Amino acid sequence: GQAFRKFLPLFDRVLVERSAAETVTKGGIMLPEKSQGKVLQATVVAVGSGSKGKGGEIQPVSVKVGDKVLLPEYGGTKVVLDDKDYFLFRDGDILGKYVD
Amino acid sequence: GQAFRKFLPLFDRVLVERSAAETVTKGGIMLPEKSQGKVLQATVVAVGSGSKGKGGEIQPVSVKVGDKVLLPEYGGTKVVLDDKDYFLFRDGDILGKYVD
Amino acid sequence: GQAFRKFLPLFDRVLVERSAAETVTKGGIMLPEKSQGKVLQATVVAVGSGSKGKGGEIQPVSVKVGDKVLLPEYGGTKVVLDDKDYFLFRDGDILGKYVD
Amino acid sequence: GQAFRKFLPLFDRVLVERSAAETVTKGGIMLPEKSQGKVLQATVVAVGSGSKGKGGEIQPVSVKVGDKVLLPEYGGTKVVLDDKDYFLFRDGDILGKYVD
Amino acid sequence: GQAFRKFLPLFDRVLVERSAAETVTKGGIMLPEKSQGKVLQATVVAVGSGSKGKGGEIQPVSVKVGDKVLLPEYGGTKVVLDDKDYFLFRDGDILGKYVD
Amino acid sequence: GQAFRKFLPLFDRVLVERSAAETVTKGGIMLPEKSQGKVLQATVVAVGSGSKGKGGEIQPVSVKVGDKVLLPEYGGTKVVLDDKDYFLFRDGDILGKYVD
Amino acid sequence: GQAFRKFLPLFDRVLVERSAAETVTKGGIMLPEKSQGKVLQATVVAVGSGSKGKGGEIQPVSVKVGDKVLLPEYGGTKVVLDDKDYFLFRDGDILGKYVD
Repeated sequence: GQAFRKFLPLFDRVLVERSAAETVTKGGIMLPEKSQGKVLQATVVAVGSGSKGKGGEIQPVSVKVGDKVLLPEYGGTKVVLDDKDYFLFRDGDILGKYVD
Repeated sequence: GQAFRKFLPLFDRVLVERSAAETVTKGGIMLPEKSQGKVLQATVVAVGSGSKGKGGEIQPVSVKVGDKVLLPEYGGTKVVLDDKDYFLFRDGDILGKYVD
Repeated sequence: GQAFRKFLPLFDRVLVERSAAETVTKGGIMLPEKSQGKVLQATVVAVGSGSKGKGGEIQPVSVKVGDKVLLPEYGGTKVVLDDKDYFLFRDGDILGKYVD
Repeated sequence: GQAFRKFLPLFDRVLVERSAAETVTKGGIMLPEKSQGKVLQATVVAVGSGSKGKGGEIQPVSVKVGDKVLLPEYGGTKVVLDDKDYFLFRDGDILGKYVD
Repeated sequence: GQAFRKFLPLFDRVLVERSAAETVTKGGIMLPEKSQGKVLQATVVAVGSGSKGKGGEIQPVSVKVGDKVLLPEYGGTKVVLDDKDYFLFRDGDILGKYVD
Repeated sequence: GQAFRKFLPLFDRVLVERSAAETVTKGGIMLPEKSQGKVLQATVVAVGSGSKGKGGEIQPVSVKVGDKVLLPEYGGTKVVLDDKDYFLFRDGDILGKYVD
Repeated sequence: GQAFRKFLPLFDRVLVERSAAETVTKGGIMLPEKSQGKVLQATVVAVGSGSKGKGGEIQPVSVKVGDKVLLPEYGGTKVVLDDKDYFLFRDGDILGKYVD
């Protein structure tokens, strides 16, 4: 399980950081902070060792550090690292990843 | 798991695009946009790698990209790709496919 | 899994059509349409490939196309095929079949 | 699975017919129809093939046609056969049988 | 499965009879019938064949006919045999037995 | 399964007796009876034979008679033995034991 | 399972002690006691023997005594040891550990 800055998620949990919100539109129209909701696009920055549901060895999570993923609407857990914001999810809560 | 335009669903989720709504009736009578509800007919455009419930290898989803399927009434997840609309479902949520 | 007119249910779902409602009584007394509720007698016209709960091969549904079955009170899903009405159930929701 | 008059329950369901209600007492005192509730004593008249929870073959129900059983208070499903009344239960819902 | 007077519980159910309520106290003070609640002490008079959760043979219930057991507060089912009163429980609902 | 005075818990249930409540403080200040809530410290006095979840033999409970344990806040069952008070818990409900 | 001062958790529960709350800010501004909520950072001081879900031997908890862990928002159980405060959690409730 790849770690992060003095942190390591346990079991299948994955720690991600949300992408920056869109401040302006294509033509230059700029949006208020209270709008635009929450960003569902994130980057995987830490992965846990894996689950223990299957007997024997450990099954690693499908994602890896450095992947761009689409988060679900709800289910994240707020984590504060070096005054910055990160979100801890479960492995199965991730909707999908942007292959590129 | 067949991908899509810079996207790939995780586990058994399938990404589809709903068919266009019926604007006019057979005799030419046109319908207002607020009507007709939501289209339950979709086309499978992305499939995930598969579930992990069974021990060992991966069980692929029953559908494939290019299939015309009937969606359930509720259960989809809204996804935005290149400003266009797509819906992420589970593999078992699909009611059936139009064999042709 | 036996199909139907450009349709095929997925997994253990079975597509049936309900029998016609009774319009008149034995002595000729005829009933209003709003009465008689919904018909619980149906004919199996489409069967899915089967469930995947058991490891290995596929376990087919117990019913076959052409069987007269008794539907449960609730649990069906409305499907429209060639402007006609059909109902999709689960394999285990069927109460029983008329052996004849 | 022993059948009935043009009927056969599916899986572990058992079709029974409730015993006739007690109209009079031992000394001749007669009871109104609206009283006496519902009879919990029934006779097994149809049994299904069996469940499929255990892998491999089919496990038949513990009861057989012709057994006098004690029904639970709630859980039955009303079935109409030749204008007569029968009740479909699950195999595990039967409280016990009168051995004689 | 040891039976009772023309009765036999099915699966892990156990039929017991509650002990007689305490009418008087040690010093002779008598208690009203509406008081004293319900007796949690019973005697096992019928045991079922056993459950079927484990594959293969049948696992018999831990209790036997003639055991003095402590019933749970709620969970019993009322049964009437020869105008007398008995209670049907599950095997796991019994809190314990008085070894003597 | 080590028993108690004419009693034996069934399955994984464990019978304990709560410790005496604290009547006075270190400096001599005494507390009213209605206070101090309920004592979570208990002594294991009876253990059942064990659960049957695992196939084959019986796996005994982790505690033994004579162990000082910390009870959970809620989940106990009141038992009266020789006019004295005991509490029946499940094996997994015990929070921990005081090793000494 | 490593113990603590006359205490040992049973099964997969882990006993931890929360870190001291932040009284002052970096620049010297002090915070009231009623503020600052509850500390989610703790140190593992006791670990149980392990779970019994897997057949055979015992699977030990992933954490060890002396680890700095991040607690979940809710789910702990208050324990009093030598007049000091500790919290009992489950093994899977721990969000992650600070690797260092």
